Amino acid sequence: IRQELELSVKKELEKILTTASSHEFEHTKKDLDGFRKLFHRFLQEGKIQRPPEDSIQPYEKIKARGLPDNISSVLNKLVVVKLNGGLGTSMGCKGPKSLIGVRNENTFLDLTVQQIEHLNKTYNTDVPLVLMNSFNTDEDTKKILQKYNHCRVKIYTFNQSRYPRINKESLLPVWYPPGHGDIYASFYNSGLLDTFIGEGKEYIFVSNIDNLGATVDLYILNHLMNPPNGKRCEFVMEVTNKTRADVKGGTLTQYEGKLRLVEIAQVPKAHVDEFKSVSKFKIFNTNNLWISLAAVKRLQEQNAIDMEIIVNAKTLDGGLNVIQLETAVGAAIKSFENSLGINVPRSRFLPVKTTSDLLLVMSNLYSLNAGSLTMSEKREFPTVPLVKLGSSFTKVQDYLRRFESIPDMLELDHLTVSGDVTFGKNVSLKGTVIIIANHGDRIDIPPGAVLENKIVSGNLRILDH
Amino acid sequence: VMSNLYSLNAGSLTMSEKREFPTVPLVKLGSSFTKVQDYLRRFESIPDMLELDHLTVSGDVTFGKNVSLKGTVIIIANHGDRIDIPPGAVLENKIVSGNLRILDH
Amino acid sequence: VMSNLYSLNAGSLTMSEKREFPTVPLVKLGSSFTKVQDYLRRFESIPDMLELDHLTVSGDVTFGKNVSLKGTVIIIANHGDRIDIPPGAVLENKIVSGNLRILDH
Amino acid sequence: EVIRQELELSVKKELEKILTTASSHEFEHTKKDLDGFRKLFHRFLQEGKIQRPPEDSIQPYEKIKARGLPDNISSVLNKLVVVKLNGGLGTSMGCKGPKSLIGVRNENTFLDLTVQQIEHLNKTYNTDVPLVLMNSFNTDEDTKKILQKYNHCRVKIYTFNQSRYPRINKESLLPVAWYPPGHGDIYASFYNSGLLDTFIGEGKEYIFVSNIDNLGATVDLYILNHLMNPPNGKRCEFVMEVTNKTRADVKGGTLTQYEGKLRLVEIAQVPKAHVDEFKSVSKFKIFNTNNLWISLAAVKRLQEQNAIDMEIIVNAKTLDGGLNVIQLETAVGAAIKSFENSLGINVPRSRFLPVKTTSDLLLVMSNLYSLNAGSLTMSEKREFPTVPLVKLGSSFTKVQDYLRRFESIPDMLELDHLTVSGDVTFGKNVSLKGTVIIIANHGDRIDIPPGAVLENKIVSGNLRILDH
Amino acid sequence: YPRINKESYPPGHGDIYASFYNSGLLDTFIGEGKEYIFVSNIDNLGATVDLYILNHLCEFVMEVTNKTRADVKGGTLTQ
Repeated sequence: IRQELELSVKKELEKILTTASSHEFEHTKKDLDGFRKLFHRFLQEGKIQRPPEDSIQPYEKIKARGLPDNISSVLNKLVVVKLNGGLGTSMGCKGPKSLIGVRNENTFLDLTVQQIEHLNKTYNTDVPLVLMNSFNTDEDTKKILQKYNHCRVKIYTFNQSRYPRINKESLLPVWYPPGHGDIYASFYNSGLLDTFIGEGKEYIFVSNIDNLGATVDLYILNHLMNPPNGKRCEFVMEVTNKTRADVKGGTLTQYEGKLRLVEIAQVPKAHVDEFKSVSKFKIFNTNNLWISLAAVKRLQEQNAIDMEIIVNAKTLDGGLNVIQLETAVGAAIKSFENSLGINVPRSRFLPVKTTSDLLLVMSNLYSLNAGSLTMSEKREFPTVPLVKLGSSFTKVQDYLRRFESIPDMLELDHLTVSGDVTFGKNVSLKGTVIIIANHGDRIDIPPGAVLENKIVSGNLRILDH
Repeated sequence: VMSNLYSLNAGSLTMSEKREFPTVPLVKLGSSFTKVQDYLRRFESIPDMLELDHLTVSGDVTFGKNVSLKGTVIIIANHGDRIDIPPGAVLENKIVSGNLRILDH
Repeated sequence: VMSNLYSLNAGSLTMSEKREFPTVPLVKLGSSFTKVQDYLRRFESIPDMLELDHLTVSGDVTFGKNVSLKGTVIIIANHGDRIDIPPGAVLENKIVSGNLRILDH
Repeated sequence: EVIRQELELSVKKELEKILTTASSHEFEHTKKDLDGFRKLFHRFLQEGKIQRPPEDSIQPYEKIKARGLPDNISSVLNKLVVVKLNGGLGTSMGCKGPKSLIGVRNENTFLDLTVQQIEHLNKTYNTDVPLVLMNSFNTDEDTKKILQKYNHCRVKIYTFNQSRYPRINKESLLPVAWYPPGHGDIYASFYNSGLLDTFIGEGKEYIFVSNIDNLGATVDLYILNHLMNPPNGKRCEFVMEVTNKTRADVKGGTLTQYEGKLRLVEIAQVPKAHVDEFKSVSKFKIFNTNNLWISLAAVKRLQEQNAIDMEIIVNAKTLDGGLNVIQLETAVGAAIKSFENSLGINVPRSRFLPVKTTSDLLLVMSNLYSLNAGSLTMSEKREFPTVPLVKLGSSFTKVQDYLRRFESIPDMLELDHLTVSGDVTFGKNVSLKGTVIIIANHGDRIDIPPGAVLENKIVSGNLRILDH
Repeated sequence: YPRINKESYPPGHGDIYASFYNSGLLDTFIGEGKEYIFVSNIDNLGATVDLYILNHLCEFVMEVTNKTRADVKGGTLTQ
């Protein structure tokens, strides 16, 4: 009854494979039996660990001298991979998320190739750029790439797998992309892996296009491609402290020799409260990572890269309760040897997840400097101001319409607006600002208004002629 | 007559340039603006004019510092309610209706 | 200061456990809350705040017994308006706004 | 032991400084008063679970009525004294003077009725029962003026004054304006008014201590027949009508058996945690009516000993511009623990119908009850036995308001619920049936139109009516 | 102190060295052995006695704290 009601479900994928695309046939069974070799792993499935004050170094101690001298020439040994599998329908946009207007109006993609173009065109180098796109976002990114020829950046795409949706009640498949842990199998399988080690590289730098702080940092790179004394490095993990902001995720703790990614989903009912402070785990997953290429080829030839089957449930919308088997990228520091990440200023982690983060980023809070943006002084204190824009502000095209200009912020500390609220040009939000319209009513804030520490409420309408 | 629509020079005041069109701006103010001491209190700084064509205010209204008015600006707040206009607001050819009170910190 | 955000230990008081992040979470209370007499009219039953982040109340707002406030909590009643929070209600990151009259018997 | 003998005699020397300012003749009972305080205070300094009451000590009334009626003659009434407790102003209802003088029906006042009763007795029994009122400095001169009108009437009528104690200070623990120490001050002030010795020597033996709220409290021949000529011999002494608990009167007083005899227990002397078991879970179906039958003989015996044991009821109260002030009062019923051979009898709710709010008045002046020569009783053709429940909002609280909101007190035989809130008016001949909720929001009015039949409806809105 | 009009109340908290000597209780305290005076405010509920500050007990000490967005103006100690 354990593998006996699995052998009947392996016969069902043979009823599907038969419906192949004649040519598109060798890449389908590659997936399906990677999914089967995962379904097997699905049905089966300390504490002793104390993470060391040794491995997880501070950013400040590596930033202190510091800069490489020759030549470099250390850049020609790194490949920049960015994950581009996310649709942007939570912002309310058709197709890829990296296709969303982030500033002026450089999209999410543009702001990286702009970072890279700046790099090659100031260091004589040629750092390539690899996007990992799912089956939702590959159609639509390829089209939108013709506009980067004659940009000094070599761009390559590749596809994640396409696994079947499995029923929580039925356990019978009728399509989804296996998280981002799929990187390794589909990177090796693309052919790009053997290409880059093959042209002199040895290090990958995986990040998300969501994370706008996720820049190519040198002082970290100097710690890899030509390290400080000792062997290594096979796999670095950028890691931040915890804000109240993101309470849950899981942390990097030292489990019997090597360091592990440890999830909340993984831990027994008895210790769900022990994780997340008392902050003996001031440790958080950036999802910024460097990697040894040479190492990935050795370990994905052995299949020595075992990862935890992250199980997602969901019935949405008018279907039935279904499970997706997924794996994570950090879920594999336990499988790389001598593997040790670092603590990183939040400075380097500003993911743009909702329309509220757009306002934050695309305002005079950040200065843009050829792709990369950072918190331009003067700005009194280093704290990132809180923004809670309404439900009347989610869908991007709405958000854009509500703001006839993206207003002054450099001295705001908190803003929350809800209801049909709508702004003028050259508005100034200083301090704490609360603008609330209740169901029906409307507040249009007039052009040039300077709301300093103030509570705007009631219904005020402004027409033209 | 105390806007920047006139300038003062040794006792007499006359309608300075730049006021590009000879027009005298027509200004109706509400019954809530009649007592001078009330009128002073409601305008936390006399507002910018110069480009002003028509200005008509009735109802409990308040202006903040550095309000700039230009064109025709109609502000009406019905019986009972108040309209506070935010420091720095710049109104060109608008009707304001409804009601907000802005409250501190 | 008289919330469960502090602990009374030998007269002198101190931020208690397990306030995860040792940051004093600022609050901000309406015009109708400034008078110590009206401050105890409105509460008597100082709320739960071990997991408060930001609390802001304005208007005619009164509280029940044993209210939990958790995160960002905004309570706004406009002029001519009142909001009475039910005893024991838990507010976690919520915007409460309008008109709640909780009359008795 | 050290500071307490000193902060008692600080108040001893303190109330000496008050006395010296006493009018020449107000000295007598005013010297005796603050000596009663000295007593209460010295008791205030000093300060189970064994509680659970037997099935033989609280008797169901139905058993007793089926005994039943004293045959002779009876004229067993010339052994009885009716004390009504009058102390208590009607400001809670929003009125001048004594609650005892509010218009209850037709329109007789609260007193108008209990003399109306005590009259119907004597008249149909060729006897003479005395009615004795116990009022205080608040309620006194103002009721004595109005007694003029009960002449030509067949009831001898007596008053006396409850004592009058100084409000102590919460912080200070020091006197200061004055207050009546709660109804429990009946024994000390009865004895001392002399009426107690006056009566005992006229051959009376029992007081029937009730309330002038309680329209339900009526003199009952059957409970009488059990006190004079009491079965088997015994021959007690204290008998305290008691009723069944509704959720309505949850947090009230209950008898238990503490160490031999019965005892009262108010929610106040209850250990913090055990409050949850007390009064629900029930478990204690028994609740205090405050209708008491007591032996004169025994009061005399016990007062001259200082034996009547009542717990101290401590009252914070600070109204209006005044500071925070303890006000020590005693209960009537708490006396039981000190009397002999005590027993509670369990009574129809019918006998406990106290009128404490304007909502109550509505009910009791309806077509729901019937006024039958001084006593009133709920009546057929009201077919379902229960009493209807009525909330009238803060718009109806002051008596004058209430009377002016109703052009005519409406039809209510078939009403189960009624809850009205805020600005509402009723026309003449309204008829309410079942569950009628009428609710109007801050600053709206509802005029309910004359002739209206609201049968089982929620009514919201803003509607005023107008004229010629 | 006397209130003069600008055409033609206390003396603040500063007046304490002048009215500590005023009561004379100044020469009272030093004669019994006392060497230090911990002056705080009554508003400040954090204003407790620190035995780690008494271990560094100079002629005059002022407790200080970094500026926050919260407290816009105030005194700043420079040399």
